[PDB]
Amino acid sequence: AKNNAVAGFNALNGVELNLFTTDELKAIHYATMEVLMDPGIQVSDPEARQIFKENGCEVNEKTNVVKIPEYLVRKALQLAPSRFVLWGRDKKFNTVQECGGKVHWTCFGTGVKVCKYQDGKYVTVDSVEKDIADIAKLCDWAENIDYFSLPVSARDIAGQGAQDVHETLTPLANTAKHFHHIDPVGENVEYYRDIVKAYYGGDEEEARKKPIFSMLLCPTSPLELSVNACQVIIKGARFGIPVNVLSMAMSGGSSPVYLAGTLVTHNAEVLSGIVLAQLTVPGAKVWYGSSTTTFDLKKGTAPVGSPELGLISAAVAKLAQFYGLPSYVAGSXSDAKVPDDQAGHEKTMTTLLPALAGANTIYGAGMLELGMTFSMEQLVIDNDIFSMVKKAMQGIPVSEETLAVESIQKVGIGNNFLALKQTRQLVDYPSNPMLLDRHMFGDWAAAGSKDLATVAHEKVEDVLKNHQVTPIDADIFKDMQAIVDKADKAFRGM
Amino acid sequence: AKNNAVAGFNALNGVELNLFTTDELKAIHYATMEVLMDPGIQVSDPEARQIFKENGCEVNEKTNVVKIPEYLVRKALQLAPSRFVLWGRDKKFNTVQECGGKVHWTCFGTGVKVCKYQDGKYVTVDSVEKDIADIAKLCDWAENIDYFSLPVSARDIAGQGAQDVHETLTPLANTAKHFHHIDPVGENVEYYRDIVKAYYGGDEEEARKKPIFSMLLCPTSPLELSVNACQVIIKGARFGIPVNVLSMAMSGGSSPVYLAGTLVTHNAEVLSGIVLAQLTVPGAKVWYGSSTTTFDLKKGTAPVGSPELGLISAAVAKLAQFYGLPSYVAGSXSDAKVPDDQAGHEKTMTTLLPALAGANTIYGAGMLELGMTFSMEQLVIDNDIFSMVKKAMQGIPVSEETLAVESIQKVGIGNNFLALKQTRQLVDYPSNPMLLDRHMFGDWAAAGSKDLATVAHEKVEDVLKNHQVTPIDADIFKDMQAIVDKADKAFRG
Amino acid sequence: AKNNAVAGFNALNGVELNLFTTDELKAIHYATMEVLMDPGIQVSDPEARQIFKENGCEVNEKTNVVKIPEYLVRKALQLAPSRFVLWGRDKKFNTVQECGGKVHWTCFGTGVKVCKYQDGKYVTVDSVEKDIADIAKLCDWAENIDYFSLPVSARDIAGQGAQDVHETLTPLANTAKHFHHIDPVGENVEYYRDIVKAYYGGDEEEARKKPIFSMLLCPTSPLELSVNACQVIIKGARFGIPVNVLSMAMSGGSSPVYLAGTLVTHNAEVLSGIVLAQLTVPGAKVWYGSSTTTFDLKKGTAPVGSPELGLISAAVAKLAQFYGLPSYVAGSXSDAKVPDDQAGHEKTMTTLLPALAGANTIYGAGMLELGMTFSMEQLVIDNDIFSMVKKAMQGIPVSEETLAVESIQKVGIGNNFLALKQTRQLVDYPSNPMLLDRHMFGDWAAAGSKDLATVAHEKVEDVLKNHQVTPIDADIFKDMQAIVDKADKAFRGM
Amino acid sequence: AKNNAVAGFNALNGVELNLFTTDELKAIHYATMEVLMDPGIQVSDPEARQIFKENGCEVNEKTNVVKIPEYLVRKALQLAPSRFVLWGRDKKFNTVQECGGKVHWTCFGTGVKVCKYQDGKYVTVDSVEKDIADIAKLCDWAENIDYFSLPVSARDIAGQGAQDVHETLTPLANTAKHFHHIDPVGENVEYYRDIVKAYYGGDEEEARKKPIFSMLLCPTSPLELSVNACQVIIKGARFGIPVNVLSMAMSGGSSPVYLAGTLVTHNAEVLSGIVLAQLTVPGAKVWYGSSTTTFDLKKGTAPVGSPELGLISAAVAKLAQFYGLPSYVAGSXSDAKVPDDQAGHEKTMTTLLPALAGANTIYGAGMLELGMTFSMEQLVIDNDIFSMVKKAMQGIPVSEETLAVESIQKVGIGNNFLALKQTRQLVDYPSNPMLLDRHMFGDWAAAGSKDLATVAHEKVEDVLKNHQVTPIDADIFKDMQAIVDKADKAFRGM
Ligand code: NA
Ligand code: NA
Ligand code: NA
Ligand code: NA
Repeated sequence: AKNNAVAGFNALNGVELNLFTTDELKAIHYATMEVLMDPGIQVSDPEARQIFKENGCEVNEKTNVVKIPEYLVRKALQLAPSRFVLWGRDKKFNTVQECGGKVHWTCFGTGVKVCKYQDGKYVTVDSVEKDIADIAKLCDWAENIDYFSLPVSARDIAGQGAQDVHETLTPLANTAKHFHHIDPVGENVEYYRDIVKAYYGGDEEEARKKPIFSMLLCPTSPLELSVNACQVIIKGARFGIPVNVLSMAMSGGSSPVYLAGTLVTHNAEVLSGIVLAQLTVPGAKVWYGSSTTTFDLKKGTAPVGSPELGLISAAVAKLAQFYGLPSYVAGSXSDAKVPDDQAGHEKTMTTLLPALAGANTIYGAGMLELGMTFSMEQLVIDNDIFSMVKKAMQGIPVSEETLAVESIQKVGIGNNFLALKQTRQLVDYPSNPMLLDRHMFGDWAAAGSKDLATVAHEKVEDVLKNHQVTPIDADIFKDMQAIVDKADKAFRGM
Repeated sequence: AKNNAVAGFNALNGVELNLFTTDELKAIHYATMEVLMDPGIQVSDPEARQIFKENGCEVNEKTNVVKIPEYLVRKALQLAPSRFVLWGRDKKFNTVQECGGKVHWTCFGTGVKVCKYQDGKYVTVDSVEKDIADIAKLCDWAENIDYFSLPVSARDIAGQGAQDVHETLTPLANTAKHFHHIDPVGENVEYYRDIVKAYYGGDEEEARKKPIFSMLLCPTSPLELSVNACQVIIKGARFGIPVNVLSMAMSGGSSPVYLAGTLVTHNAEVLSGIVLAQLTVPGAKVWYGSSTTTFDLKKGTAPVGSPELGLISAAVAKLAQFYGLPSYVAGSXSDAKVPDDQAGHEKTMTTLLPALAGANTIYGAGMLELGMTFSMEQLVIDNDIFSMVKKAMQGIPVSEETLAVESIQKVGIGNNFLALKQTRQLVDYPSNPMLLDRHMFGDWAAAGSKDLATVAHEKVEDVLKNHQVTPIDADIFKDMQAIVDKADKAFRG
Repeated sequence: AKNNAVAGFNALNGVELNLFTTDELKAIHYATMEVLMDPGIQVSDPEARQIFKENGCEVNEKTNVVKIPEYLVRKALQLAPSRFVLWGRDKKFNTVQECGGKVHWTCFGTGVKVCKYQDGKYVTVDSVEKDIADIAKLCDWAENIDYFSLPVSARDIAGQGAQDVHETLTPLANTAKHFHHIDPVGENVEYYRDIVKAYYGGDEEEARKKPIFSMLLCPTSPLELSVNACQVIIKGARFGIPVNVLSMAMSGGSSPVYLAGTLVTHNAEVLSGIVLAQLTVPGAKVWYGSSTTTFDLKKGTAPVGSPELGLISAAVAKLAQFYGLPSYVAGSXSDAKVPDDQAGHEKTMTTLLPALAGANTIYGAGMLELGMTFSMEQLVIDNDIFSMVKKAMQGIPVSEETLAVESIQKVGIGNNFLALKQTRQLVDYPSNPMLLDRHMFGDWAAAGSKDLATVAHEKVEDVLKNHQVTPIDADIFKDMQAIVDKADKAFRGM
Repeated sequence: AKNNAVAGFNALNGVELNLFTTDELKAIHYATMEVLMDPGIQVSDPEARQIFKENGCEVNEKTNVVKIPEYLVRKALQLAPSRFVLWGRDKKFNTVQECGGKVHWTCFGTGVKVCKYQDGKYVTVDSVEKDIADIAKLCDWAENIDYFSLPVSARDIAGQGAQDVHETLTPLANTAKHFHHIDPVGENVEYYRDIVKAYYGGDEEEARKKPIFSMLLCPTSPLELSVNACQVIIKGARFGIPVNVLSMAMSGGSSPVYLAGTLVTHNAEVLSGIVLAQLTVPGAKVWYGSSTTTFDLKKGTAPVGSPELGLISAAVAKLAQFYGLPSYVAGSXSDAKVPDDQAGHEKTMTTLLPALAGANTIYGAGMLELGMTFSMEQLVIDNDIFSMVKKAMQGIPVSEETLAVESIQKVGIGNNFLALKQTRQLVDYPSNPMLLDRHMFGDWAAAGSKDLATVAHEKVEDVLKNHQVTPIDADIFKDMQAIVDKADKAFRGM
């Protein structure tokens, strides 16, 4: 009869992308342990220095330099959890961050401009808190955007109050998905904590168990931890708020031209932050992240739509998998000023390498202009791209059924599979893009001979006009607004 | 002192892309050997059927179905060369096609329309032998295009002369790079042989030794070998011209919806061709090719800029490496009607996968509109994209030098590497795109706020107006031109 | 949201069992190649010797010793197909034999006695043609019995006609499954070809395309190919009949005591048979088979229900996979004289090793008494055993779905999965034995306190009395039956 | 000359069985860690909750639910010893339990009924303290039974005294092999400690250095730790008594139908016990154990002679080897009510998988009726089966010697190996079962046509009548018997 008994079989599910051998991973590690001991790392916050000192680090109090011994890096790595869950106000949006290759996406964060349509053209203008609400609504709709990362700055609130706290409630209000704050303020973490506690009716345990808010911080390249960064880490750990320690080194600028050497600088900085985190509160939820890229000597810019950004982010994901931590890297980025042929290429180049490598969170969707501008058109374009990427990540599934010899035989020479029952059952198996155009020249011309950007634009308009976002309870929202008012007051009363 | 003695070290040069385990490759293989025996393959050319029969295949002379035993597949694979060199008129354009991961690129082939600027916009018009000449010049300039593949059809010669023979001399004349004929005619292969024989001053040995010409043929899916195809294979092997057996199956159409099954249909078709080739002339140069894709039931078309094409082309390179043969697959393709955001995406999606997998030749550069139109703008864009893919393929080189600890220590905390000597020696190390814009908004606007398409268009212009292509010797050209005329004369008969 | 994107993932489907490293496989091989050149093999059939000589073998005509060079062994292996299909009269019984781990089972063959209940107990008596007809019917029912191998000898025909030809038509008439003749007679192969040709209305092409008959032969240990063995090979290749070159070596008797040495003897013998085949007709369907076992120096018998037999068969399956050929090995065998506790153990020991190893066909089902007797009871029992083995061969399928963390969480602490919808959907997922009793003492005693043996017996009766077999066309049969009568007359004509 | 210089050669000693890739193991791990945090584990004992809380666990005192952070699992796994020795009164019975593949067997534990021969037939009757003594004497004789595990309950002591304490001295007295108590009482652990201390004449150090006693506890599925379990873990750790954290989950009942999901449940449960142990006393000797099985909805029982049981037990060994701990799993089990064809099969099915997988201890020998009954016949039978399993585990040793080409060449074509000197020297190499019958029909019938069951019954009678057990020193036994009396006296006064 047809067999239904197969001895042990070796299989490959998806697509494997390799950049290192264990030997090489260790080489990078040793080099990092070497850097951590000399020069070491400049920890500007005194409270952080005391944490390091207490636990074994040598601390030069006049130069603020800390030398982290390898055993503390080991201890930290054994304390950090291998996974944690990001919650949304809508449980269906909960996103998992786990060591391994489960890839997820989030939008770029955080620009100072927005790419919008004025009088028959796309004009890049300064962003305002209002823009955040709109983008939050769009991302709430975009399926492939697992959670929300502060897209643009509420520049209009600058100097007027606690802008960072405004950048907390606006997002939480305009989307039910998890919120990741790219621009947190160390001294104001208590407000973020209070906002979330307010959402959960004053129940801090609830807030800790179902965190709807997390934050990011960047070590200062090369080899420094600013006062703000140290406080974000320490307060994140103590309040139970997921903290993303993301690097921002620059090859040929703040780190070696070579990528391996750059990863070393990145590794030293990120590990220092994670160590501080675990030393403050053992078991603190943390990300091993990066947006480190290459500096373009010949242009005077730090291109982030280049193959180097893709390779570096992919490498960082491999390093996080090597260390047992969840990763958060830059991807789906571009240096193009408009949603053109360039944006498409770069977005795909910088997203595919990190995705195939297994980055747990790839951020950059919707970004344009080397991380300066945010485009709603590019956001929906990128979202559709991730759908194509997820299909590719399916690789080739090999099984008696997928080989389908009987089908090939039933059809026979010179026929077609259109009528076949198996075929009609797999009607939804192939990739089905939302915006990408797969029509004959005719149908496309008759539709207006529109390009992707314009098609995307029409999509944005529809979403913003007809998408419903799960609103926060009328009363709870007031409790939350109260915290923002309190923050603005404290800010203005100097 | 500084170390200068390290024990055995395991390294990864480049970026490795894996899609199969050996057990899965075998499973696919068995499925194919199963299909080759039942239903088997329908060979239309009687000469080919005789070749197959003479060697052991069962040939039903009424249905024309040929059943190929597995031992013949093995014999064919033991005969086919693992590598061969493609020659251009200019030795500097020589390209190797070898089993493994050495990647190369070639333009698409062959469209019927051309996307060109008209009265303020890009208008897609039908192709002519003149268009071929222009593209050949553009590609002759594009560094990441190793050899030239027939881009568009010389439609203006249809029913007026031997179109295929015109499509042979025009390319050879307009570019010093090797030429790959996508639309050869079985009966006219001798014209081609002579064209080349002429180029080498009437020396056939030199033509065989330094082939500047090669052909492509497609088995008819599912499981068929048309008369034209068998003849291209037979004469190709007999004349010493590399033949590319490239599949054109369609998931949901001529092969199962599942990619694995599709790969089986493909494997059966391509191998049957390769078997014929080796049976004809043991040692004939051949390519394990593919442009197989999926059928969008929902859009009534066959998207070729999809993640599916990329996967298929990637898997075929792996099957090729598994069978010990050079590969030629679709890649750097798109379904967009214009060089927009969509084009850039699909071009990269379909090129990155086959490239990282190690496809020896990825073709599709310059193509748009599901393989209907060719675009010089997209072509130069693609060319720039390939430069970026090549940087990506460099991966992360790990060595004491690249780890650069001493540099990190010398620069120290809070400083920068700008003035570092090592940094200045590596000024050309980073990727440096030709078209892609890496400037800030200021400088970009100050340049007219141009998108990639226009920037590219301007490049096309500059190239077509100034690039110098090494021309064939006047005398020699007459000899070749003669064969074309002779062939056209015959056509009118 | 819930993840739906995973980077390359290494998986293990089923259970893998390993016995050798590539270095050890090669070691066995070199040993084999050395033995084939010295002392070589005694080919008693002059026609086969000729075939060998013509292709390059040194043949000593006065001793019949043929030394086979390694390049011929290589040539044969490259010529032999990696797979082929065994057809039944009922296409639904078709069975694939392919290099790899696709396992299948067939009954034992061929005994000279039958274990059956007489008057209050089991009595083992010599077999008769009628026994074959009943065992064929039984096996037609048993699902895990892919095809049918000549169970016992039609001993009552001895001395009256062509017993081997009777042994062909009876099986084919009593089951619609493919028939594997274990006692073919080199000289009568033409009769078998004709029976099958008759079944297909005189179409030899159809007979070659849909083989319902295949045969087995044994090299003579140590290192000999008898005339009968050579003729079965030569004619099978020439008539398009799948031939099983199966060894019957014996550790301590016809090969070294060590199992490696034994595999070397087995290897030389089996490969010589395969070479002959491919040299006779390139591409001839052949099996790499074995029923080689160890001799019990202490008991003066050849135990076939021992771990040694299980190990040998498993190793042979690995050697077959190593050489790229389908395997046919002894398994599910016992040395017990009755279907008892010993039976169950030995049957399981000797079937599990070869199954996990990946043997393409495991024969031995129904056998007892060291290969002398066939038991219908033990046959239905073995069939049930094969179901449990098929379940075990599933191993642990690891996927997000099978890990079911949500189910565990939804059910929570101190509760059960009985009402969970997922649970009721998998009502047929667990193993469900046909005979093995899983009832509480109460229900068991209430059913008669019957042991597996008698429960098995009751099943036999039921199947024999009610199972329906697809009959052969009355007229086609007549034509086949005629071939038998013809052979019987020629036989008597001495 | 003959070679005696061979470069690096890769070899395989034994039979390797594989079920998981490292990725799959990790996947089972993450799922388990996720479950240890939500829903977490219900620890009923208040002393245990304190132990957890003190070390960083979130403990909900109202629900008694403990959430174990991944860093504590890691810590416990780093503290637990990779190996430890089980002592017997006779140093020769000392059994090592070490992370890896060194397999050992022990009898089942613990039934409520015994399967014996009354008046012409086998009758299943309730057990008594005397039955423990007998079975202990039988297991003392069985060589493949490394140590003794409380086989049946001393029911005749129920309600009239400290049953468990009687179930301690009796075993120790009736066998000189290590004793594993399957049903220890948390509150009476001090009694066991004193009994052992008594054996070593008051030297508590010796008792700790040469443990002749160890115990087992079962987490309550799903996700629960009873007061008794916790006390066993804690006292065991503090007194220096090896503790076996053994799961008893059940697919489709207290855990998901899928095997993977069931493993997760098992993991969460067992690891919680191990964490408790290490936190109580770092370095405490423990086992990663299991007897988790499937539930047959179609039969209303939890079959333990199923392929599922074998798979689960084998998986638990692989997981243990992954975590670096010694394993103790169920195997050599059957659902049959009598020692018949079924018993033999299941026993082998469920012992071979874990054995080939490397379980450090497989318990179940002598058991019948889904874990309800203990059969001395099935015990000696199982013990013999293990001897066959041990031979199978030899796999194929490949060396110039075992390949024995010179031997093959010496004997030559068509000859015999019996007379060969090498063969005579290897007469004890082949498997030599004690009960399994390998005689030709004649000799067997002459011996009575006895099946394995009856043959076993005879060996039982012979052992029980003639086997000698090294007795405990008369004086020492007095002190020991005293503790038991003191325990009983205590039981009565309440
Ligand atoms: Na796959
Ligand atoms: Na590298
Ligand atoms: Na598995
Ligand atoms: Na071995």
